[PDB]
Amino acid sequence: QVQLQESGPGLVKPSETLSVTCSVSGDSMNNYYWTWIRQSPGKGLEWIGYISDRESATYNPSLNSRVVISRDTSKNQLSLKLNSVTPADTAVYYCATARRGQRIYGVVSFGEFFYYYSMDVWGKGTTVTVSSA
Amino acid sequence: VRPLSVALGETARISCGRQALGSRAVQWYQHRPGQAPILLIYNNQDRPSGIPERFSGTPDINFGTRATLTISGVEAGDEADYYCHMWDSRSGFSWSFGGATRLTVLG
Ligand SMILES: *[C]1O[C]([C][O])[C](O[C]2O[C]([C][O])[C](O[C]3O[C]([C]O[C]4O[C]([C][O])[C]([O])[C](O5[C]6O[C]([C][O])[C]([O])[C]([O])[C@]65[O])[C]4[O])[C]([O])[C](O[C]4O[C]([C][O])[C]([O])[C](O[C]5O[C]([C][O])[C]([O])[C]([O])[C]5[O])[C]4[O])[C]3[O])[C]([O])[C]2[N]C([C])=O)[C]([O])[C]1[N]C([C])=O
Ligand SMILES: *[C@@H]1O[C@H](CO)[C@@H](O[C@H]2O[C@H](CO)[C@@H](O)[C@H](O)[C@H]2NC(C)=O)[C@H](O)[C@H]1NC(C)=O
Repeated sequence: QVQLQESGPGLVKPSETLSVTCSVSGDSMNNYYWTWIRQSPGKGLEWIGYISDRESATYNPSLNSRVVISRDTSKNQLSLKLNSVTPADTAVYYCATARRGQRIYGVVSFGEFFYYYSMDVWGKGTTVTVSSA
Repeated sequence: VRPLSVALGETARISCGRQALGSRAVQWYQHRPGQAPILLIYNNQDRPSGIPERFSGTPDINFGTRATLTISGVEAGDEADYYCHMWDSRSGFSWSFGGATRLTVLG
């Protein structure tokens, strides 16, 4: 069993840094991927990025790469920081874990396969608001 | 967001709009308003976690068939949004979750 908790300020002035922390208890960072996902009212879900033990911060190309995700094993948690926030970015954030699989359809020595990811465990997520007042 | 209505006791069938070109591996996500999404089917052939044996998907055999999720014996609690995450071989990495559908209950 794995337990995941989240934390965030909630009230940030526009055009600053928005940092949200996600901690894990019960298991270590042995073979557990991590990912973040935001959801804004009026629109569907939006996958923003994922990270693992490879320090390969791959981001969504439709996001301008204005967010950085880090994970420190000493405190046993990760955190994402989005710079230059926009007041129209009010959305609920979720920290989840990812499981990677491979689908094979031909000869493996030629490279006829492709990887995919599936999120099995989710979280409650934080609802943050940004405004000038 | 396309709406679709289902009556009690009937069998519901939900299909996502995106059509695959080659080998497919879809994921069906159920998201209730206010709660975290629940994974139902991950490899388009089997349910990921233990759930009531009511949700079934179509396997990937004899390419040319669509992707549909069927729910037999629907109750009032089956009121949530359904996401069809599509993964094929001739499109690369898929970032968008696709257009979700809105299931409504009669009664
Ligand atoms: C030459 O030579 C070569 C070499 O030898 C060959 O190649 C071959 O080829 C083939 C063709 O295609 C191929 O295939 C493929 O395969 C695969 C594999 O897989 C996998 O994974 C899984 C998971 O884990 C497992 O389970 C399996 O396993 C199996 O089975 C087998 C038998 O078959 C056995 O042996 C083993 O042990 C086991 O048990 C594996 O591992 C597969 O998968 C595929 O399949 C496909 O497609 C089809 C259509 O056609 C379909 O139907 C199927 O399905 C389905 O189901 C599945 C199950 O899993 C799932 O997943 C999915 O999603 C669906 O649902 C599939 O998809 C195929 O079969 C191979 O790979 C190869 N090999 C190598 C090494 O590379 C060739 O062919 C030759 N040529 C001539 C002869 O001409
Ligand atoms: C190669 O592609 C063709 C094109 O679809 C496949 O064939 C056809 O067979 C189907 C099965 O009865 C029919 O529903 C299609 O109408 C028919 N295509 C046409 C243009 O009439 C064929 O099965 C494929 N080959 C393999 C090995 O799957």
